[PDB]
Amino acid sequence: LSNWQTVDLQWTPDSTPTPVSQLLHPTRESQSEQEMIARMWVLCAIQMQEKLKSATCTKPHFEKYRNWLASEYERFKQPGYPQVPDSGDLVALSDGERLKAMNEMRERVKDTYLWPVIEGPWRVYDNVVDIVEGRVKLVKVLLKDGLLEKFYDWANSLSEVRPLINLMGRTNPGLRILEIGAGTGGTTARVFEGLNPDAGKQLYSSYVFTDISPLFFDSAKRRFEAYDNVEYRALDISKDPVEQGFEAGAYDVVIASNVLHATPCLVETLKNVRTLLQPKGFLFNQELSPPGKYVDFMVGLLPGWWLGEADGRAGGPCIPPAEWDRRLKQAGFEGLHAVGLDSEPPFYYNANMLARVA
Ligand SMILES: Nc1ncnc2c1ncn2[C@@H]1O[C@H](CSCC[C@H](N)C(=O)O)[C@@H](O)[C@H]1O
Repeated sequence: LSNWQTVDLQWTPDSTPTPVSQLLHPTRESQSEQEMIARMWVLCAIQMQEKLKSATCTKPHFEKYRNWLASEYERFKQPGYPQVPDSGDLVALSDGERLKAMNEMRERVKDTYLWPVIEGPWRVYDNVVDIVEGRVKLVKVLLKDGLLEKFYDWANSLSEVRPLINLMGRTNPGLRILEIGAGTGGTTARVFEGLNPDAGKQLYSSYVFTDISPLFFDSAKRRFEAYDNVEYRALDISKDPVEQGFEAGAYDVVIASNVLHATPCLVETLKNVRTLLQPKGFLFNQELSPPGKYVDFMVGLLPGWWLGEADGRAGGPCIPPAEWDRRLKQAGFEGLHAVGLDSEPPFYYNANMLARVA
């Protein structure tokens, strides 16, 4: 990552490169909670094996998940499973003792920020048959009691991105910002804090909150009721934004957290982001590329997790920064500009990437 260690916005003659470590960095050491998470989803995954095998996988991708999960379960019975070196002892527990351990982990994290990342995998285990047999949707399962929003709050909690946002806003106090696939608003919430440093100071002219799904807009209008000059408009970034009613080149910063990898073709997606940006504009792209399989476990029951092979992403939709750099160059960006991980490698979750229009 040594070529992407500084940020130089070049929006005013004032511009001096700033070390990325002051602008995008981890908020804390996170190995304990990451190993708590890994431990939990490994326990659920073990507990799912017999349930999955007797279940009727009603769609091809449910079969892919069952097959994938069976192969990962074989990895638990080998030494040195990443972040779970005692995975073998978890396989060695009785079914009843494993249920006891899973419920102890839920009880431990109740009323903490870690609640969604422990409860989430439990719910996947607890509903898997109803899900693969087409009686309940995964997303509905994860929506209950606000878990999805709190889950994305957890992921965002690992990255400190407010100094970068603050620098952009102090540099351009009329910042025109658009966020792709803002969803529950986990990243929107951090970004506004960087744009609102003090009462009576708003370092942006306009925040366009977008998602492909307008179903998010009511709750996000509640969540961000305190902020002025926010719009809420649908947008599919896999398709031309101008034809969808957006103005080409009318934005200084485009924000995207863990949405771009959900699109079928990253280069076309990045070209659509570039269409929105002014000639000196920036994409700030927060994107998973952890080495472990917690995200595979959590969202593998969705058909979209199995796209990627026609887009050079056979192993799954998430790619590390070197791959983003490649595809940014193919889309008219200067490759990556700066990158900061939400943890010291190799056990990080999100790469926080800034890319400039070429
Ligand atoms: N093609 C597309 N264009 C725009 N948004 C999309 C999209 N495909 C998926 N999305 C949206 O991207 C989001 C991915 S979930 C990622 C976390 C989210 N930013 C949050 O904080 O809630 C979802 O809300 C999804 O509806």
